Amino acid sequence: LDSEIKIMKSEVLRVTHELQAMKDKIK
Amino acid sequence: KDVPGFLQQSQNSGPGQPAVWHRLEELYTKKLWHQLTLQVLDFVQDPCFAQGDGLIKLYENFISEFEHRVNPLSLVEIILHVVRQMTDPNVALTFLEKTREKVKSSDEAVILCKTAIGALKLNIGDLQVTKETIEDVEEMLNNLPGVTSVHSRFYDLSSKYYQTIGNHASYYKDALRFLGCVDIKDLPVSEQQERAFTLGLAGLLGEGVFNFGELLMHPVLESLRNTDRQWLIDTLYAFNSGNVERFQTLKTAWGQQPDLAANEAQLLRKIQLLCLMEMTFTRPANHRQLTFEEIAKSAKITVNEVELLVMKALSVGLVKGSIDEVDKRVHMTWVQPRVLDLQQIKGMKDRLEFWCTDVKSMEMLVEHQAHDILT
Amino acid sequence: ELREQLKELTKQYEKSENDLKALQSVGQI
Amino acid sequence: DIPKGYMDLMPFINKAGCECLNESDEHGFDNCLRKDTTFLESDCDEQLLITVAFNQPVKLYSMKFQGPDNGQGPKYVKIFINLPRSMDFEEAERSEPTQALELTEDDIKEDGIVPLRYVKFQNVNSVTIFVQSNQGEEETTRISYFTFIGTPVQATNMNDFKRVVGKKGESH
Amino acid sequence: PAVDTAEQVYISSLALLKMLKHGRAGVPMEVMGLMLGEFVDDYTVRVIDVFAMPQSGTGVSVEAVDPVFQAKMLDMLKQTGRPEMVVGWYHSHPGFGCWLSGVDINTQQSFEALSERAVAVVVDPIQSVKGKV
Amino acid sequence: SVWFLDHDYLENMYGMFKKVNARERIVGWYHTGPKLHKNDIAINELMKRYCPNSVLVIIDVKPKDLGLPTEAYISVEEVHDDGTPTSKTFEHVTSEIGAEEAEEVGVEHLLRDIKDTTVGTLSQRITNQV
Amino acid sequence: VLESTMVCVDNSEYMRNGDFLPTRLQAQQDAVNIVCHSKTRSNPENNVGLITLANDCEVLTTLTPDTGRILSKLHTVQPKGKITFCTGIRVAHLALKHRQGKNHKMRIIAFVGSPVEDNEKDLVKLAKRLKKEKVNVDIINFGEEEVNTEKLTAFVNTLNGKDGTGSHLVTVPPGPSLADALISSPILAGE
Ligand SMILES: [Zn+2]
Repeated sequence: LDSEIKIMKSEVLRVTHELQAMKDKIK
Repeated sequence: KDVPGFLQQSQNSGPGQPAVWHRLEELYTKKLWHQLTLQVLDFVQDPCFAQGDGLIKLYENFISEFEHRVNPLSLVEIILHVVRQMTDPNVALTFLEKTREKVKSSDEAVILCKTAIGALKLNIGDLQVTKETIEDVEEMLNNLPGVTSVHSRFYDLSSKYYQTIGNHASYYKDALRFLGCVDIKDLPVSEQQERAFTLGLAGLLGEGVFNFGELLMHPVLESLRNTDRQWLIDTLYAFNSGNVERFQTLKTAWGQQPDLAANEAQLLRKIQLLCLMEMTFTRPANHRQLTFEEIAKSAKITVNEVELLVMKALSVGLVKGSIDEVDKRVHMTWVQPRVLDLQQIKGMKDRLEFWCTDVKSMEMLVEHQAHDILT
Repeated sequence: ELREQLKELTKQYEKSENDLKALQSVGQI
Repeated sequence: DIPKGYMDLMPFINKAGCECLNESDEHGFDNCLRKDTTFLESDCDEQLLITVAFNQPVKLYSMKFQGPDNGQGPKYVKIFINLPRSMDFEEAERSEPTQALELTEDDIKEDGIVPLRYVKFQNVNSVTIFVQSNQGEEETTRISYFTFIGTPVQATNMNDFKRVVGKKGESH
Repeated sequence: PAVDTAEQVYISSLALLKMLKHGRAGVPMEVMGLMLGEFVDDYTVRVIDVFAMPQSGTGVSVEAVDPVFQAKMLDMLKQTGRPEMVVGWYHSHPGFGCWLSGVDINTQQSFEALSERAVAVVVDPIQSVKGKV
Repeated sequence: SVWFLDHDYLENMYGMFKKVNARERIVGWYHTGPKLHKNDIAINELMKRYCPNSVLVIIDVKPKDLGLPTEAYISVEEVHDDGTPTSKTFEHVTSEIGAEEAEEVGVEHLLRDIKDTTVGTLSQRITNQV
Repeated sequence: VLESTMVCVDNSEYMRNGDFLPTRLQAQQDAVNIVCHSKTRSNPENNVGLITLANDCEVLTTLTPDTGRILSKLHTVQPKGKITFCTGIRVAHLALKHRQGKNHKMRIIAFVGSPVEDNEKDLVKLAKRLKKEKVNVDIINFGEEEVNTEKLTAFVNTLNGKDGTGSHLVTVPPGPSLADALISSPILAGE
């Protein structure tokens, strides 16, 4: 449970930031 | 779970680590998952685990319960310490396959493990697969950023393979590379001496090793100056500065090693070639014409095969030029550059000094006589 | 989702930046 | 005091960039900019490094960098201009100054104005003033007032670029 | 007031080389850029550096200045050691002479309105055969 | 070993020059110091992020009268053949000065005042030999 | 407050320890996340950087206001080598020196989870330099307390001088993840 929740935290945060940045750049 | 119980049991059950088992169990209980790796290496390097299944049990229990997270290279190092005293030369390969599967992220670790598999496989035979392992590990090793402790083990494996296969020249190359990769003061004096001997014999017996410099100047070979075997250094010096006279004087010594006795003829041809090369290098271009009588008074051969000596010298690519045997002379126009000594570099410095004096003299003359037409 | 998303977005960004690159190429005669 | 044509460079100082290294938190940088007897204190050593930034490049004619008259006053004032990066009290001791003033009690007094080499200060955006020694020798230095007298250089304030004539479609 | 017939636009070596390179790096399209410099007093305009501007389709006009680009690069130049002004704009005329035509006057009017001393430099990189700039 | 080469500035500035001209990608770095420094290897490691083949050109501002002002280096780590302990050090790469025609037109004009005739006058040739 | 902070991360191989669940790596990850978001929650214009004290220091993100990129480049930090506290703190000082808005007070929040193989004299000298240069160091001391907490205490006391509340030293005894203490700590309590 803890490992999966940590993975979800990392995914959500980092991936969302990366998508936002790269979407802004491609825009 | 069970590791705590095993640790408290081995506190006194198993040998050694009387009071150090205490701190080891303390470290695990603290779940530092490290610094216990350091002490583990420090201990398994102790003079107590060379024939004991206790270390195999140690592996099973806590390495199974602990390998999930450790410095993969350090994990592989302790796995090597485990394997070295497990004598199933058919199950050791399976074990090393298993540990490679375990460690998938450290390119360093996988290279080290494949070197270990090669070491055991070659210890048991299967040279045709050991060579493949060497090749692929080298291909995967010239892809990391630079040099690491993995390189030492790889070049050690390659050197051992080349010694078993008898390719002396390749062994010489690989052994020098390994002595470079690994520190020297770390090694014990005995290992330094053994490696120096092996490198020396490999260089002396070689199908292309003529640059014995880089070894006469190594701190490695600074393990035989006063040892009973100063002989090898003396012979190596003679080889570097081909001294067939000194070689035949030391003929009393290299006979002791059977292999050199076996390959006498190759040895003499190589020393002869080095003698010619040294002559040509020493002589300046003004009178670099070498006479057959000069060669014969040098490396001891009568003048009807000096032609063949110069033939082989030119063929091997060591000395360029031509032979004009109507007047019995050899025009050497080139020489295989080699590694010199400090005295030879001082000789070159003196010659540069003279050359500079000449250049400056002509410089001043021209500038003084053309003073009115220099823009 | 991340693998495909970032793969396609890398494709798209590379294509866009290469379009900018091409926008500064002069033809020949 | 103020020769006609030159004006005090207060209004062109923006707090976005002003700073003063090695200052005692009790007495801040706002003290030196009131004309009242509110001072600035040195924190650790008998040294100080002020830095002032201007919105538009300015020309500096004179400086009014004065302190009390109790032995706690600036002695050696090294002035650098237009520094790309905030410097340290180790570079301030070797860097060649654009000016190397050595203040005296006359300048320190409330009626003292120190004139600089005008030419070297014809375009100033940032000024760093290193007080290296105190008037006598005091572990703490104190500055009572500091303001520059000069003229502003006419500014080509980009981001004001706009169509002053024509349509919005002409290319060439 | 008047502009004396001794005024000189001292174009530095770096500025000249950048201008010629950017001209023959975009011929036969036109190219534009700014000229960071310094208005010394009334007879001098020192062009210390030049400043390429991305090609933006609309030839070289007021809309071709790209305020975000110029502002951000001016800040970056400021912090790398170029706290300089913007004294005018250069724009190449690829092979058809060194003068102005309509949009150039409009743009230069914009620059003058910003600050009424900004020069406008025109370089013909095709006619700039080696030995004559 | 304490230095602050600013990679954010590097990236932004390279973005702007990529917009200006695109057929030019980061190919290393330069520093105007007459000799190398200890930091140089670390700085090269930093710049290797943006170009694996990094070329450090030590452009000597001071005008010497005998040699080119550029000396170029590239980082190499490899097991030495002679067995001497290996460390990350620089290796020389031949350097030259050359120019596009768009820059020859400029250098020629700037140097026309103190130019040397592009023809062999006997005095000039004797000067060349001296 | 208008302040610029330089989060120093110890990526030493000692971060492999699991004495701070799940591992010290993720403990530091969470700590940095929380501290960066708190600095943002302060007056937003304030800025946060990122340094790593590997075998030799390295700078991950020069001062930028958007914490997303700091966190993104933090996620890939991996355990390698040992720590160099003095070099790290001086490089952080250089990073502060190159700060766009000079108003921002200089702070350095350093996670010191490793034995600091430095000398007390050097540490006090560096503390004196930072004290003169107006730098406030907040040390998160978690790990080899007895080995180095003495040197860190001397460092922070020198920084504080006699009333220099700017520099702080929070020692976290082994326990839960390395955030609960931080969310209520003098360095962050005011923030
Ligand atoms: Zn036009």
